[PDB]
Amino acid sequence: SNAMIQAVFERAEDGELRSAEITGHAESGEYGLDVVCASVSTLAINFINSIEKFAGYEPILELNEDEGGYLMVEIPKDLPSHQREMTQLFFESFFLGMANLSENYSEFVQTRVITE
Amino acid sequence: AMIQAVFERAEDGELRSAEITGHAESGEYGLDVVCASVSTLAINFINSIEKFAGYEPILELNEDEGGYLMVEIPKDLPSHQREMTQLFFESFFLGMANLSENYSEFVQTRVIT
Ligand code: NA
Repeated sequence: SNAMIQAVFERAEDGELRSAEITGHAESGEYGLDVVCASVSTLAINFINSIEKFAGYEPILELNEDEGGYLMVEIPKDLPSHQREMTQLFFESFFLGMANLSENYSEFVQTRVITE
Repeated sequence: AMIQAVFERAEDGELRSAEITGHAESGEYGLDVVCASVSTLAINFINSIEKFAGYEPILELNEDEGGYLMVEIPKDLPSHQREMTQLFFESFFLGMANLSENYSEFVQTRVIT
């Protein structure tokens, strides 16, 4: 079956992380889900906030809390090297966080990588 | 659930440690959502250092009486590991600072310098 929270990370053939699409993480009540949603949301929001503060640009974003939550973050093409490298560092940390949530709370979150 | 976070900065601005108290479950109950957010930031910080920077930070964990976590960076880090550590640590601080704004009734974040 499919978990409530779905997280797909897109990687280029050279390993560069291009985007993350997360669904199902909007705030939705009890026995287990709320705390996992909070953890996913914290990682996702801090990822974006860290890019904006430290890398110094705004990524491409699509958001909606409506049908259980939707977040798509996409890295602009042709970023200068320092922005690329900081973004990749944070993106790898975000992926690790989600991968570890999917390992330890596997009935709530699934995390996958796709190629570009 | 009064969560207190204190981050230590050296004279040049480098982050050296964070100490967090009050984030233990429970609960159950509104507060555990805030605790889970704080724990996620702390644990991902630690895991990121270990995976990407290639060393173990110094860590003290006590689950008792509201919970206690202290993470400290080794003093003599080679330059490759030092810079990467700082980006992760700044991100960790930003997350906690933003949590303290969004959940200002439950989380307080400070810096000691
Ligand atoms: Na590339």
